[PDB]
Amino acid sequence: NYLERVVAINRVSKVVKGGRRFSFTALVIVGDGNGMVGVGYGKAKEVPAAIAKGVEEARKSFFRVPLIGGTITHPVQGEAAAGVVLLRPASPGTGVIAGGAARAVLECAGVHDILAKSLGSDNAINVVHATVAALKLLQRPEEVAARRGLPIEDVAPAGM
RNA sequence: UGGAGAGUUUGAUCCUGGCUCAGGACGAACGCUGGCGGCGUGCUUAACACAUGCAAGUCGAACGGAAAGGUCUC
Ligand SMILES: [Mg+2]
Ligand SMILES: [Mg+2]
Ligand SMILES: [Mg+2]
Ligand SMILES: [Mg+2]
Ligand SMILES: [Mg+2]
Ligand SMILES: [Mg+2]
Repeated sequence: NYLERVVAINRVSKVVKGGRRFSFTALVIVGDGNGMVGVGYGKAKEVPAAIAKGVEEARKSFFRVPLIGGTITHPVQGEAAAGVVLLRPASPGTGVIAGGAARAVLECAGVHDILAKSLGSDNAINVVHATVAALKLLQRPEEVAARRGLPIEDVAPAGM
């Protein structure tokens, strides 16, 4: 009962003595669609083994995302090795606006209102890494309240 | 109250970095097709040259006079 989507599929080549060797790497994003998201690179000779390894790695690397009612709390600006993607909270009426990789990761996480744009490299893996990094630097208002004190210096009009 | 990406350098990879695309818009033209109504718009080029008709007249309660109208008048 998980939601999975593949982001990029490509074939690699390595030169051997007698000829050519091929292999398949397929990044797969897995989640339950509410708050859980997983990232798996994966690599094998065949595409089924590759996406199976990607799914397994995503299950292993599942990580928690902070939500405030279907949207993120405050705008964030992550950066991968080369990917640069920023995320901003949006009105509940607005859907999810993002590219391929970013939208796949966000929809596996379970975000319904988000504004995402890519400003760095256009590589799918780096875009995914930048998006998940931004999700990591995303924090919780309750956590920052624990950090400072007096959990009143925050705005949560939606609440719930 | 509002931010999408895709293709393309390599034996395969990551960057940098060009080129192309997906969208909208117009006092528009072309190709094909073509029922109607509401509302708008229509020489963007030669401030090039123009046949022709109409686009600034009015007052007799300012004035001298009577061409015409009906007119009493010979
Ligand atoms: Mg770029
Ligand atoms: Mg490019
Ligand atoms: Mg080489
Ligand atoms: Mg070369
Ligand atoms: Mg770079
Ligand atoms: Mg006069």
